[PDB]
Order: sequence, then C-alpha cells, then structure tokens
Amino acid sequence: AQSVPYGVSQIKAPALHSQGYTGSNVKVAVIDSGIDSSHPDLKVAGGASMVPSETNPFQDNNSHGTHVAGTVAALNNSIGVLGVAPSASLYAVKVLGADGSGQYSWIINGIEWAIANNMDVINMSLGGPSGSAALKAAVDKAVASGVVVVAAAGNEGTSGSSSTVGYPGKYPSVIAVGAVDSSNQRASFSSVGPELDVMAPGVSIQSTLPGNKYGAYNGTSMASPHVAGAAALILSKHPNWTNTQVRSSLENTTTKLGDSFYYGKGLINVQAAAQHHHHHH
Amino acid sequence: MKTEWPELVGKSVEEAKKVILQDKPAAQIIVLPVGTIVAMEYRIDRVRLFVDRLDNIAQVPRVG
Ligand SMILES: [Ca+2]
Ligand code: NA
Repeated sequence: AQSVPYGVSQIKAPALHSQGYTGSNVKVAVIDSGIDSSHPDLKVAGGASMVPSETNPFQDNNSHGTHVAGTVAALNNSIGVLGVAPSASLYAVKVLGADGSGQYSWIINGIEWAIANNMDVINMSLGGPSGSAALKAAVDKAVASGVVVVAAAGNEGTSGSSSTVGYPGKYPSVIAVGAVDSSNQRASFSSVGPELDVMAPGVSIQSTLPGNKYGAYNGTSMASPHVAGAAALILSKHPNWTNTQVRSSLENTTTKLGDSFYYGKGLINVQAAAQHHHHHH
Repeated sequence: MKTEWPELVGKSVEEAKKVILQDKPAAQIIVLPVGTIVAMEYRIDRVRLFVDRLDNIAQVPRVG
C-alpha cells in the first residue's frame, strides 16, 4: 500500500489530486545530485549531468536528489510514498557530486540546460553564502524565459537581525522556501530574513532513497520540492498561467504564520493557489 | 551544547578537526572548498569544514 507523507497533505495537494490534477505534462528539473532512475516509485523522463567526473545523471551517489525528486513527483500507485505532483515529467539535472557539493559553474550549466530544454519548473535544494553575477544572471534568465524557479532558503537559522538566506534563494527572481514542521512551527535551522518568501514542510519528510529505499530527511532542501511540486500542480490545472502568475498564486494564498522575517508569507496552500480568486486562509 | 565554532576561522583544517572531535567525537566531518554550493539537508551528526586554497578554515563551522 502507498502512504501519503504528512507534508503532501499539509500543503493540501490531495485537493488538487481529487480535482484530477497531478502535474501531467509539466516539466520539472531537479537540479541536484542526480535521481536514481531505477527506483520503482519514480519515473525519470530525462536529464543531463554537469559534473565532469560523474557523467550519469540517473545514478545518484549521494541520495539527496532522489529524496527531493520523490517529494516533487513520487508516483501514484500502490507502493512507497505519493509525491506532490505524481504525474510530472521529472528531469535529473546533476550538478552535485557524491559528496553533495558542486562548483558555481556546474549549477549555472544545469540552469542553462533547463532553459534550453523548456523546463516549466526548476527546483534547487542547494545553496551557498555568496552570490555571483553569473549565477544571478542564470536564474534571472530562466525566469525571464518563463520558468518558475524555487530554491531552499538555507539552514543557517538565526543571527540576530541579519538575513541568513543563502544564494540562489536570496535573489529576487527566485522563490526562497523555509522549513516548518507538522505543527507549522519554523524549524530551528531554517534561514531567516526579508528574502524568505514562503514556508513548506521540512522536518521528518519521508521520501524515496536510492536502491529502492525510503527514509525521513530534514532541511530546507525538503521544503523547496513541496513548492516546486505545488507549482507543477497549479500549471497542470492552469497550463497557460505564466511563472509570474504561479508565483503570485502561491504567495497570495499562504496560511500566514508568524512574523515575515521568520515565516515569510506563511505555509503554502496549493488548493487555494489553484483557484481563480486568491486570498490567505 | 556547542554547535558552532567561530573561534576556528583562520585556523588550519587539522586543528579544526581536532577541536571539533573533542567537542563532538561522533562528528562526520567533510572538508570542502569555500565558495562551493552544497545540498540543503540538515544532518545533526555532520560538520562541514569550508577551506581556502591554503587549507585554512574560511567560514564558521557549524553542525548541519
Ligand atoms: Ca507511490
Ligand atoms: Na528570492
């Protein structure tokens, strides 16, 4: 039997599934450590590797990209977990090696591949404390070209009044996603600042792991793919909505939580986002 | 419970490993070049050490 992880229910994805919308025909690039294409609870549609010494994007030697991919798009069947957008076309864009790290140029090459291959949504469960002009230009180019770009806010927690959101989440063109638990409390590691946009579940998130396994991970890495999956659900119900409209739909319908420095606009609600008229609940 | 080591910035990667393992003997330490991008999962057992091209600590080590 299949299980629905709590975070998929918490963002109200089952309301979209019951309407008949599951992310069909929406192309989502998971820009990450690869995706294990042999996992029976995932269907990988394509991809490419930007890691010079690891040329197969369908081999995930870290585990991280496979977990993130399952939150986006684990299949709707009688096994394992259910994803937020279980019919999405999932692309493995490998820019991190076995050790979970990548050079800025590898990340940029992945974003460029995503643009050239007409991805609808990019998820980046990755980041670092400094930007670069070249990175900003790549994310800005993707958004100018129509792509919804979602990234983890970072796991730096608080530092007084300072923002601790990392890049690329900290760029205005990118939706930066912080982590809450099942009670809607901010995770203590979740980055903070005026660049924090929305929150999603990021504590004890069950998803797919390589070699036909499942497990619970924590991080803003786990929160980001709930939002990327929600963007795929919204586009499946409204295929002509622009990235601008998908982003505003998510922002304008959150359930508001605390102060925006710590919670941004609050928890996403994909049911309210995918209606024509938007308001917060 | 110590979870960040700002006093280690500018020290050698060797001294940083020694000090972290005294405070957290089960730590899983990984050494990476400063200015790389990493996955955003949170692992309580892990301490990343970001070094400069001289192998000195270039960023405050913290658990995660
Ligand atoms: Ca399943
Ligand atoms: Na942003």
